Amino acid sequence: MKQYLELMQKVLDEGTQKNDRTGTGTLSIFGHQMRFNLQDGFPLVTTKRCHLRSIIHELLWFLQGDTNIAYLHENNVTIWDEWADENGDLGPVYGKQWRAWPTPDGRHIDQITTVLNQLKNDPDSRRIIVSAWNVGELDKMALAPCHAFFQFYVADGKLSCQLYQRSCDVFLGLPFNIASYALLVHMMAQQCDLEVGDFVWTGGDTHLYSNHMDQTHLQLSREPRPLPKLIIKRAPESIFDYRFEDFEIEGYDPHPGIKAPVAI
Amino acid sequence: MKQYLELMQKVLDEGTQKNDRTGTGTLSIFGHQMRFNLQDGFPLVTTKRCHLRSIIHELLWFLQGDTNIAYLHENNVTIWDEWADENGDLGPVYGKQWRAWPTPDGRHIDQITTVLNQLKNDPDSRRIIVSAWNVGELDKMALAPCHAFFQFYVADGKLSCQLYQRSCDVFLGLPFNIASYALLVHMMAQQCDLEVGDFVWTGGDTHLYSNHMDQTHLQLSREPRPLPKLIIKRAPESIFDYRFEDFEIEGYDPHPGIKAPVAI
Ligand SMILES: C#CCN(Cc1ccc2[nH]c(N)nc(=O)c2c1)c1ccc(C(=O)N[C@@H](CCC(=O)O)C(=O)O)cc1
Ligand SMILES: C#CCN(Cc1ccc2[nH]c(N)nc(=O)c2c1)c1ccc(C(=O)N[C@@H](CCC(=O)O)C(=O)O)cc1
Ligand SMILES: *c1cc(=O)[nH]c(=O)n1[C@H]1C[C@H](O)[C@@H](COP(=O)(O)O)O1
Ligand SMILES: *c1cc(=O)[nH]c(=O)n1[C@H]1C[C@H](O)[C@@H](COP(=O)(O)O)O1
Repeated sequence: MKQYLELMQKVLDEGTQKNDRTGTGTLSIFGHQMRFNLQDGFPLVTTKRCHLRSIIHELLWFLQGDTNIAYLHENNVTIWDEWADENGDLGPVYGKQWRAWPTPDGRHIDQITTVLNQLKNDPDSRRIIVSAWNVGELDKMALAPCHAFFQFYVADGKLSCQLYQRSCDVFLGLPFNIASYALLVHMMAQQCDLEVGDFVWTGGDTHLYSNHMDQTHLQLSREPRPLPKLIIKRAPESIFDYRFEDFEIEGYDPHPGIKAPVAI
Repeated sequence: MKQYLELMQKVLDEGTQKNDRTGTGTLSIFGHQMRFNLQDGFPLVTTKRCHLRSIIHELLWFLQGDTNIAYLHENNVTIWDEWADENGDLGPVYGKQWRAWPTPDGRHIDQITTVLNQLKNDPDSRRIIVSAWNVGELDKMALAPCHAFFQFYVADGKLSCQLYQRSCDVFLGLPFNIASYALLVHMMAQQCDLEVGDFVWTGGDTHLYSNHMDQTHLQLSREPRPLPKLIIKRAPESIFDYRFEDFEIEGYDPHPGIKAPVAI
């Protein structure tokens, strides 16, 4: 896509060589913002072939409050294996924080149904937020949240969402992170009888790993194809009731897929 | 200031009419980003005289880990008066969360000490964050954090910071928060012997209150002047020890005044 490709060029043009914990080394920039009107089409990259199967399963799983990868395995999704323990646990990552953020006085807050009650009763608050950034449990998480915090907005009967990504693997992670939040926005908008608006991505440390420059120049030598279209074949009684098969992607004709190694 | 004036017009040009919680009405935009190179001058707005004693005390107030307006009144800062209770309390707002995030198991996490430690021992970290968005104690706050989450980044011996602002009063709050965060950056740079970098500002609900229309018009018609220079008279033995008297600004000759009411 237009936006992602210009971001990729920005990191190359303006990036600085930094060392990272994985020991790989990146080219990185700090702070970037991009916007996608979900009315133009579903933001799934076309310059490389993506797999919706795994984006959809990881999203169903977070909505479930699940943080053990077995579900992921039942479905042939291995994106998280590298970080699970012997039991398949990741610790209290995304799904846990989303659905049961632990308070100091022994409560758990379900952030997802709270955002849904606001959308329904005061679509105008300035506090329609879900955070995965639980400071108190960061130490128990297999990896700290990359997509850390997000806020919903309703203006002309359209639902928008701005995500704050503290850490971004531009090559492997981003295409996946954008496809995922876009699916979410469609999910919520369908629950609320609203139209989809814009998806705003905002980044912290936005980088390209060292072992990814070749794949980066190869991708960049390509012209984006028209954006795919998302179709939902049902309106479930709740956002927690969606099924993998309720979704169809129409008109996706991507350029060939490009392989790159994930960093540690 | 230029980026600052430019956002004021964007709001007038594209803002959506919203019914506010305060019941005041607003012109709003969702998702905005601006960047200030700290090497170019201290970002205090010049299109209106800004009063720095209150910017200074509020921040020293936050780093002390205080939620009582007592300290502030002793320094004549009246800013948080309409929100505190009868004991002068705000609940577990900013200062509290920076300094003593309460885990679910009794303990406290000192996010400013964790940050200083990181800047010193692991400057390449993609996790140098301070979050005031403790979902677990929102209920207990006089008002939910506006300036909600921030991240530090070290690149060529320079120190950058990105703030995520979920709600912004463009006329009244914006200039304040901008100076506040430009100020911490210099304090951390000094205490870490780093160069100042960029201060990146990202907001969510970015708005103009209906009763700030005259003040805005007035403002938009004045010419930005050159940015002051920030001077730190002494080098405290810790970020916990700065003081009103430690900071001097030179080169500031702002335009006269503008008085506007605050939204309750
Ligand atoms: C983000 C995210 C969710 N997740 C989690 C996840 C966990 C840790 C991370 N660590 C690093 N260094 N980069 C990440 O993007 C990353 C992503 C993913 C994990 C792996 C792949 C990956 O290997 N994928 C594809 C290639 C296609 C692509 O790069 O989309 C593959 O099938 O090889 C994608 C997403
Ligand atoms: C953000 C923030 C911190 N705070 C907190 C704060 C809390 C609630 C809010 N409520 C609303 N509706 N808008 C805000 O900007 C706002 C700001 C501030 C509060 C008041 C002023 C203010 O009235 N300023 C005047 C004169 C103040 C003076 O005498 O110095 C001015 O034009 O500066 C500034 C900052
Ligand atoms: C995290 C997972 C995901 O959702 N998206 C991301 O891009 N990643 C990336 C960013 C970075 O390369 C890494 C995490 O490492 P760190 O916590 O920043 O050290 O995975
Ligand atoms: C919050 C305080 C701050 O430091 N910055 C500000 O800009 N404000 C503002 C924004 C908004 O108008 C109001 C808070 O209201 P809400 O919680 O967003 O409804 O004060």
